[PDB]
Amino acid sequence: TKKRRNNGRAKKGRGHVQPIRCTNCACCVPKDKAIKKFVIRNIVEAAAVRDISEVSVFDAYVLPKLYVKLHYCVSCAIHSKVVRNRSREARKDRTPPP
Amino acid sequence: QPIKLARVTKVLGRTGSQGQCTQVRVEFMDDTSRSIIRNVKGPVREGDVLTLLESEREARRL
Amino acid sequence: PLAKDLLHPSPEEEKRKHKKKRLVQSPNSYFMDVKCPGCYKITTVFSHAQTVVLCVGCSTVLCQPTGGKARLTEGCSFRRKQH
Amino acid sequence: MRAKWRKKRMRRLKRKRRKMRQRSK
Amino acid sequence: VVDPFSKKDWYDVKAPAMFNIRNIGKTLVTRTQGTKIASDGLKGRVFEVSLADLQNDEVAFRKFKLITEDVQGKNCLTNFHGMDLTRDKMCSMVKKWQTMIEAHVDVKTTDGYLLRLFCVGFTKKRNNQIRKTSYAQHQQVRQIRKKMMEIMTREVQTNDLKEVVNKLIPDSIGKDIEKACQSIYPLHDVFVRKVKMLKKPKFELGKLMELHG
Amino acid sequence: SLGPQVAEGENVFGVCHIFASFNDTFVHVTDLSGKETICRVTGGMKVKADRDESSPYAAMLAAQDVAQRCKELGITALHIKLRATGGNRTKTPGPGAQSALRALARSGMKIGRIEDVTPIPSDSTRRKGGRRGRRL
RNA sequence: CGCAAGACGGACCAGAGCGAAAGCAUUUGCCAAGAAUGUUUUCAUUAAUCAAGAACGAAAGUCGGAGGUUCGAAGACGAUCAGAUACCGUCGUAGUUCCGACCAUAAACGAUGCCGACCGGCGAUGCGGCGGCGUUAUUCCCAUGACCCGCCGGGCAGCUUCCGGGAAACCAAAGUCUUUGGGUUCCGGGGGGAGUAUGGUUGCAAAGCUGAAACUUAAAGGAAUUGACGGAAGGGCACCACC
Repeated sequence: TKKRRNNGRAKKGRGHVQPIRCTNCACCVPKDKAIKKFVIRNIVEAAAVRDISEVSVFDAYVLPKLYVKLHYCVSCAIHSKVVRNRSREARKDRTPPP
Repeated sequence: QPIKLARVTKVLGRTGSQGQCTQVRVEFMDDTSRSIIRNVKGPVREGDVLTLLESEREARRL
Repeated sequence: PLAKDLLHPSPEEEKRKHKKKRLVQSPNSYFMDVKCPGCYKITTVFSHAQTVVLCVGCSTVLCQPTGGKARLTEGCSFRRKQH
Repeated sequence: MRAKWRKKRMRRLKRKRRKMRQRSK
Repeated sequence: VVDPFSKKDWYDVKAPAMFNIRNIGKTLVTRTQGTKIASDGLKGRVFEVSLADLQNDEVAFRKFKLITEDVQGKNCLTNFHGMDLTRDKMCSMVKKWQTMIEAHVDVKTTDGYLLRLFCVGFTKKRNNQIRKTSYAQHQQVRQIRKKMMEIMTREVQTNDLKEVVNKLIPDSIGKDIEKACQSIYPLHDVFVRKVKMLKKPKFELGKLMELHG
Repeated sequence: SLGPQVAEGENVFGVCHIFASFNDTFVHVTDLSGKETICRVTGGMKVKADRDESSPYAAMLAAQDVAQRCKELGITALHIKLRATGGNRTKTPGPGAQSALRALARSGMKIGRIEDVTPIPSDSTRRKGGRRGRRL
């Protein structure tokens, strides 16, 4: 039976969207189909930044961040627990929780 | 290095694999404004002083 | 609702509809008298001009058209025909 | 049996059935 | 069996005198044993040194690329080769719900130092803009792009290799690109993001000694 | 092994290369240009167990050993250039990035400006794997 | 540090568009369309769907030319294994690439023919045109963008609802259907046998379209519900668990 209204993806008037590869595997999953994450993160997290301010020669130099747009295939997204199975009404919530 | 003696002001919860380590807010006896979050073994109550070995380490918050 | 006046609705409702979908099919266009600084006489210009209008004796250039309603030059003032 | 690999086994054998009709030409 | 660090000439590196901050950082050269010379083993170095170790005191996301070209002795006269932006800055800027516009102009300076300038510009979600999108049309982006090109053509032909690098550290190309493209789509996060060297001419020693004094 | 600068208030800059791949870790301190090198030590040169080459311990020994070797010449400060696996492969640094960078932050080997030198394809060629990829 | 190679066109990039579908994402140019729109210009039923008949049609495959950097059927080897001409790794042939022809098939799916009418609501958006305060933009005031309130036309989807339907899941279309007729094309008739046999036909071949029957069988199936189960996700309880 038709589980989702959109066919597990987000094209509705295309027919073909070029696939961007998986990151955990290398599965050829389509662009809209892929679970996409964009990481905005410090190059040293919280414990190392305590120290490196003393080794920084410059007057309170704020770190560069590290920018990774991840492309997950659906077998990889649920392996790493990025996404997750939801109840029949909870499925349709497109609201990303902070 | 200094060997510091940080007083427990709040117990923030219970952590560990088998649930034994106590996530604790320890206030330094030196400075009563500067504090860290520190994981502690053994039965800890509100109003005792640990013997820290260095304060470079700082326990993670959940 | 149930009882809507498709017989006798308001002008504020009829004029907020498509030119083809009103009580009676009547257009959204008009004729306006574009007067110029070159000569003094009057040319009756269609609103959605989609063409050029030229003055007498190469005095001035009146209109330069766009998609729907036409522009007029800073000076080319229009005086609208009612009939 | 997968409906794809049933279809492939029917094909390999159609290539064979044709070869046992080709020898009489 | 023996230490190959017996033969390292730590020559001090010069930034050109047309900038305030002099010091760069010291670089070993394998000493002149046999044939290969200290001038020979220094004239293939390209130095990644950022903005705030060349110009007095400004922003901290921009960098520059200087070569070695003249070896007098203990003063490495650096000539301008390239410019590249920090990719912490690059990746942070290019977010969703905007139109990134690149334009590359292969254009020749007065003296024969042919560069390749890379413009970059992003659409601003306006002050009272409620619409989530903030996209342009195609014939808005080409009009921006053709004028984005047209200003980088201006700040190469008009002036020398000197008064274009007093336009690489300021916004003295990118601001007129930001200003003169306000009338198409108001773009805000607008730089020129890279310079690349292609055709280095015959080295003039008489030229560079004014740039280093 | 002879630096000409006063030890009072002068700081000589260098560059480092923390190549944190997912099966190895390279700490590589070179000259400013990078065209001539000073010292380089890997996860394998320190530790003789193949599975934990990229580990944050075999990465800790890398920056400790260079700051043991680098101090014999007299480079004060290091510019950071963090490389990933790079190319069509994953752009994340390995488990030996935030340990090796932390390990020469325990030496006090002074820190210049920091950037990613991850060799990212602008528009990538085909990746090694397949249509269906790495099946497990 | 440069040199050569030819692939590919990130993030921007969307439940965004365009194209008959297939498909189409590097900037500058050129050739020829195309909808949507606006129109107090024309023509005056010229139309809708359509056996025969045709154009295009992912990929793989074939044939001849050029190029083979990445990739990877077949093949080789290392493990894992009882065994894996398997999953994993290392190479690697055709292939992947371009030109010239063939091929005419895909879960070519929206598993939903096409033109027309009618029947709820709303927030969005895309394009065009209109109307409506101000803000900034070239200030040198306007023409006008970038926003902004709405309106209208058509498209892409959305959200809600006892419109109504339906076996249900669901769907403003799958609705207006025992209160059964707006038009028109294709097509289904229990499961297998079987897209098989055969003839006909196209193809260089692989194969395509057309396409049975004998015999066989009491089910095959659709949707949903409860349980059991999972080498599914998450939340608990216990010194017959652990610390």
